[PDB]
Amino acid sequence: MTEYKLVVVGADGVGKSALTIQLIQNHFVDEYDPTIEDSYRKQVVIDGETSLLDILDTAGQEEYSAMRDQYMRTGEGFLLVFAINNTKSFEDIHHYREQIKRVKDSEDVPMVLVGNKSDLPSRTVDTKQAQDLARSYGIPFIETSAKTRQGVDDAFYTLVREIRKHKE
Amino acid sequence: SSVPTKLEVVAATPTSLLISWDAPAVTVVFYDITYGETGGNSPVQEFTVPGSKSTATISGLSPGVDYTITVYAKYLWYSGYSSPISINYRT
Ligand SMILES: Nc1nc2c(ncn2[C@@H]2O[C@H](COP(=O)(O)OP(=O)(O)O)[C@@H](O)[C@H]2O)c(=O)[nH]1
Ligand SMILES: [Mg+2]
Ligand code: NA
Repeated sequence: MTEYKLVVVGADGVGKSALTIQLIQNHFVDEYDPTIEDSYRKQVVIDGETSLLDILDTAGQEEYSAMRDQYMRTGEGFLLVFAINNTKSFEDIHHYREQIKRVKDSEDVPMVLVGNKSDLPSRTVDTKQAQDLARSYGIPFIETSAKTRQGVDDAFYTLVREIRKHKE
Repeated sequence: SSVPTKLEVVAATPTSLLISWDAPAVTVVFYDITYGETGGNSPVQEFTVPGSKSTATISGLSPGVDYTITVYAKYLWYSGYSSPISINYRT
């Protein structure tokens, strides 16, 4: 059963933890308690393939270690998350794409642009802007809300499909 | 070290500065650079630099003015920012 190492990055408070909890959270006992802080495992079925998702969250600074810094760049695919009511968070997305590519020394890194908090009335970033940016990167753009669960699954599953397309 | 160190003006014109610092060990997605009159009468100006650089150009300053320049590192894999390092420079 294929594993997929997924990393969730973006500015403070855009909802990176919220989207991950909403994707994992159910009404069972949490099937895994990973001992690596801010990691999350969950099995799913995407397009038929029964897959295990190891999801690394952006950790708090109390979790810093040189090894964690190394481990995070081995992620196979990255969610670039911004909040649609937070302009700076969208304006800094390009830094995330640029530097992830740099630290992985790779020209094709599976990536999905994620615009979150789409339930909020205080929009400051236009859907068209995010679509245009995602186009220029040749990556998908998914609009999400961790509050209403809209697009949460589509975001992570699209990232898995992109990892697949990468490995052919 | 988790904080950028050794912030300095490397080169200057009467109205612009080329600043340099040393990167921290923690991986940086971008540096946040702010600059303003040391007094503080006016709001600070701010821009971002890619995490792979440790220099930047500040242009459009006023000559003979005391400026406070401040650098923050935004960690790539961790929430929040480094502590700031700052310097004063008089154009
Ligand atoms: N209305 C709304 N609030 C959200 C959404 N996602 C996160 N939040 C709230 O935004 C705040 C910060 O979210 P958090 O997941 O900690 O952001 P993180 O720092 O990126 O991990 C919390 O109060 C969340 O409850 C969303 O999609 N809609
Ligand atoms: Mg978080
Ligand atoms: Na430097």
